Amino acid sequence: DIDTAAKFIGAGAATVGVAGSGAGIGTVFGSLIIGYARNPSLKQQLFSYAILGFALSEAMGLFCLMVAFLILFA
Amino acid sequence: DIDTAAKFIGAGAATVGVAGSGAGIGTVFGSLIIGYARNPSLKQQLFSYAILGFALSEAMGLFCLMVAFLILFAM
Amino acid sequence: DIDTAAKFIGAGAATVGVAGSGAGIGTVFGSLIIGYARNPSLKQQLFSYAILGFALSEAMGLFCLMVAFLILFAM
Amino acid sequence: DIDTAAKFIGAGAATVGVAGSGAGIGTVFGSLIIGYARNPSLKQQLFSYAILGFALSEAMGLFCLMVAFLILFAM
Amino acid sequence: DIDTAAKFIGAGAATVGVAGSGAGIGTVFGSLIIGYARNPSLKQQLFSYAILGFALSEAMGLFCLMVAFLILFAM
Amino acid sequence: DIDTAAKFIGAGAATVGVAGSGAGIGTVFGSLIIGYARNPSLKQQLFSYAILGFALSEAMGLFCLMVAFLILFAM
Amino acid sequence: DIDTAAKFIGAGAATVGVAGSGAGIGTVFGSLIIGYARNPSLKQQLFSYAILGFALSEAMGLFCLMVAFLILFA
Amino acid sequence: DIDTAAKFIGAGAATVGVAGSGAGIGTVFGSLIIGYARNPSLKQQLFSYAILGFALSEAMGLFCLMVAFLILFA
Amino acid sequence: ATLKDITRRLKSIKNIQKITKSMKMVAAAKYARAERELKPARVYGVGSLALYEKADIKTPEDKKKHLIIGVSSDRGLCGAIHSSVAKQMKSEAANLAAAGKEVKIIGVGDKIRSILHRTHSDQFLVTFKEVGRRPPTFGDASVIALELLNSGYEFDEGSIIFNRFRSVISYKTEEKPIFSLDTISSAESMSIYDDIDADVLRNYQEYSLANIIYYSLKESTTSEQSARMTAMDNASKNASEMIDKLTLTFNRTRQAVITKELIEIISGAAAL
Amino acid sequence: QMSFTFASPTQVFFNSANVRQVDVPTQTGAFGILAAHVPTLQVLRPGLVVVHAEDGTTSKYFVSSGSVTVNADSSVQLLAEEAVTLDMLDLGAAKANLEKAQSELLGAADEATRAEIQIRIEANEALVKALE
Amino acid sequence: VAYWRQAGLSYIRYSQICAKAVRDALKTEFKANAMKTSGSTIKIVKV
Repeated sequence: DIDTAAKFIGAGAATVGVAGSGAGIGTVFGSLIIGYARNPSLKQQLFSYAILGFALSEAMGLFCLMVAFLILFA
Repeated sequence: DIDTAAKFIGAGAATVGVAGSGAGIGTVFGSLIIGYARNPSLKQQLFSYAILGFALSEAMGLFCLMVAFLILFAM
Repeated sequence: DIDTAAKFIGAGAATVGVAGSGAGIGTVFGSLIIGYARNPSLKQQLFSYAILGFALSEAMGLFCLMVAFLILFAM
Repeated sequence: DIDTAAKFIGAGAATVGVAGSGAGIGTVFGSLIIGYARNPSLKQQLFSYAILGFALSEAMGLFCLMVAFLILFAM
Repeated sequence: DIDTAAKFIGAGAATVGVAGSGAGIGTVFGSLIIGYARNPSLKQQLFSYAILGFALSEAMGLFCLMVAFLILFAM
Repeated sequence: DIDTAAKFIGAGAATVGVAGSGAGIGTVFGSLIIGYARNPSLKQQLFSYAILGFALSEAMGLFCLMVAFLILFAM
Repeated sequence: DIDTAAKFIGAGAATVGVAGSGAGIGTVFGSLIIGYARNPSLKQQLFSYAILGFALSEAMGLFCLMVAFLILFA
Repeated sequence: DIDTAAKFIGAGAATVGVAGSGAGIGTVFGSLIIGYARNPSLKQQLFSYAILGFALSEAMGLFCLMVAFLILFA
Repeated sequence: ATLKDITRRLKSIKNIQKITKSMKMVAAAKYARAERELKPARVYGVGSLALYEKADIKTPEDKKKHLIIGVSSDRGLCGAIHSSVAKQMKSEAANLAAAGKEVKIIGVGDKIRSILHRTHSDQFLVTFKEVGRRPPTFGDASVIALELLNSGYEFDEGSIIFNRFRSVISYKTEEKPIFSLDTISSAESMSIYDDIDADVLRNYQEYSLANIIYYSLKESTTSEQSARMTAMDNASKNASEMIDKLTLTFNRTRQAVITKELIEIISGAAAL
Repeated sequence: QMSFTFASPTQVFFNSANVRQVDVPTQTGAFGILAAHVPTLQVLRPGLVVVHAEDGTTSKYFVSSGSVTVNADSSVQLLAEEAVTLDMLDLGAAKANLEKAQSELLGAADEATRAEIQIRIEANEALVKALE
Repeated sequence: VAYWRQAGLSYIRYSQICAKAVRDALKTEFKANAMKTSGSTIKIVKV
């Protein structure tokens, strides 16, 4: 089943896109740390924005994960 | 056959193009936090800029999604 | 034929080079927010530079999207 | 028996996604260092956010390695 | 021919090196915005340095495309 | 025997995961430089945080190297 | 030939290591712009440092490219 | 032999790991410029830290390069 | 002189002596207050000048639109103090024109405006009064700085002239310079100061201006009160001396009048 | 080490003192100062200065505004127009004033009036945060 | 740049308002003496 081997390699290649999400979450929470050390009064809204950014940048990696899964199972 | 096999491999390699979009959204929504922390009296305009940048990065990740789906279904 | 397989895999790989631009655009529009929050008055020149940088990064991401299309369709 | 030579390719490609976490941890801890140097008395909350960000990026790193281990040892 | 199938793979994987050039140009024109917002008096010299950096990043971008084509067309 | 080939390819493609650790160390030791330029009287603690972060980044760099070695022959 | 068709794969895979040099020159020149916008009265030392950093990033990129060429033509 | 083809493929695709060293050296030498512009009195310790950082990034760059050459000669 | 004439003179001069003594004691109390109120304000003001002495902030000879501030009260009995700064102003206020440089003038206190009017009425851009009737307060210096900034004369190099309170016995007319943002943002002595915009310096200057004006207000008030003490005491001594002299004259005239009355009485008695 | 000079027009808290750290709120962003901090010329904002003296001691003062000047030789000058130790402040009245300012912001006829009311709101918000 | 520099104020007005807030938020017994030593007795004569 060359198609099985191709599916395996396809999932392996398509799951590399989680690197973008990892780097994105790193940047978001580094920015949160700095922007909080610069203005602790705005802690609530800074955390709200950091959570929003995490949600989106993690979605952009969960998309790659779902693509890898459906390749492995379609 | 290797036709559909290579189709799967190529689609799975092209889909990686959203790594860039993920990193870009991370940077945009981090700079938003910093800029808001410096001057929270122009929050609305900052959020407008953040949405603009997020859209302009998600679009050129949608480009690699376009190529992935093209190779996946069409050729 | 492997040739069609080669076309598919090559286009898939070449559409991995759009990630760099996808992140460069986010960097540009994060710096835009930071600059605008740090000095909102010269906002119009901030757009001038932001649009220039967006154009110059998207251009050299499409420099590789075109190679992907070229490999996929022509040789 | 090609699969015995395709699981390896898939896993050695899936492991490539830990580079993103390697960059994210560096960014978060550099930002922790800067934020600390600026405002040394918030050490505790700064470190709390730093470890939160470290956890939330090594999450992605370990997801990549989990896919890698799924490919080889568990199909 | 296998080479008539491996040259496409080589090019579609070598062109992936313009991602770094895209990210570098993004960083250059983000730093230009920030530095200008800080010190608007030096607009001209700031732009000079920005365009210099832009040139020296798309230099590597074009080397990567050069290799991609050389593998694709010349040898 | 393509299981004396997929092993090598997977090892080479898993060692690429050290790029992220390189970038992470770069960012950590840039943040240390900036922070120490701000408060020179915190050097001994800024360096503590920098070493913690560098250890945490080479951790995943070595995760990638050990996956590569496990695949290569210790598989 | 399989070997002449794998030399191409090796070179076109070992050349994508120049993305690092691209990004690391972008960062050094962005930092030069920032650190000159802050302290313009220097310039002479900042450009010296920026050229040095560019030289090192260029060295890394050209090392990747020479590995590509020593895979192709050897 | 196909094992040699795989040698070229693997030991070329392992040289991409110098991209991380490129980016990291760029970051270190940009942070050095910014720090020196901010506090030019510390020119000697900012540099004693910059060289340490560059050596560390070359650590990973060389690890990747050495693994590549090891695969070429495994 | 006639007995009644010197009688009236004695009564009036005695009244002057008493009123001057009362006001001298009042001024002594107000000085006792000003010295305490100045112990901390001296620290505050001298701190607000630390930057411009740890940084070689030079004068950019090119810039010409100068500005002079002279501080003094509106009350007059103090005397010498005003005559000092006025003179000090004139001198400098002249030399600046001797280089083609323009010069505006702010007058804090009525007396400065009064003294300089005849020859500088064209240069006063704003003037302030009701100083000295109360102990100066930082709100006063903030108001003076607001009026110096709002009134769109963007001075390029200023000077404040006051009577620094040296000690109870004497003062000294000093003049502290004032720099505008241009002279600060373009000084190669300030490439070290970090994380400063060109707007941070704007706020910093718009604050240090009030700092220096308030410093001058406090110094001038203390020195003025001390000089008022001394002058009122001197006037009291003069009144005492002249009272002695005129009382001796009055005794002589009283004896003369008594003798005249006696001789007239005896002459009339003989002629009766 | 550091040499601190914290002053107000009325009184002087520290005068050429010697502390270990000073956390100050400034317009660009709150920061802490140690021995060899990089020189700066910030201008404060209504906030909470916190001084750690050479010992483990730590005292707090609410500063309405002013200017902090970190000099090259580790000489810190912190001038505030109205610096008050944190006890002398009435939290209930600060809350009431914050509510009044919040209500009045809506009737912002002239831009200058809006800015004045917003500055009052910001100062009272700083008071409320410090006192709670 | 702050919202009160777009509106066209100066740091003196800003700091006046901030100090007035910090002052009229004082405990009543302090406020009596705080109001003293915090007035503005000057009047401006317009040339």
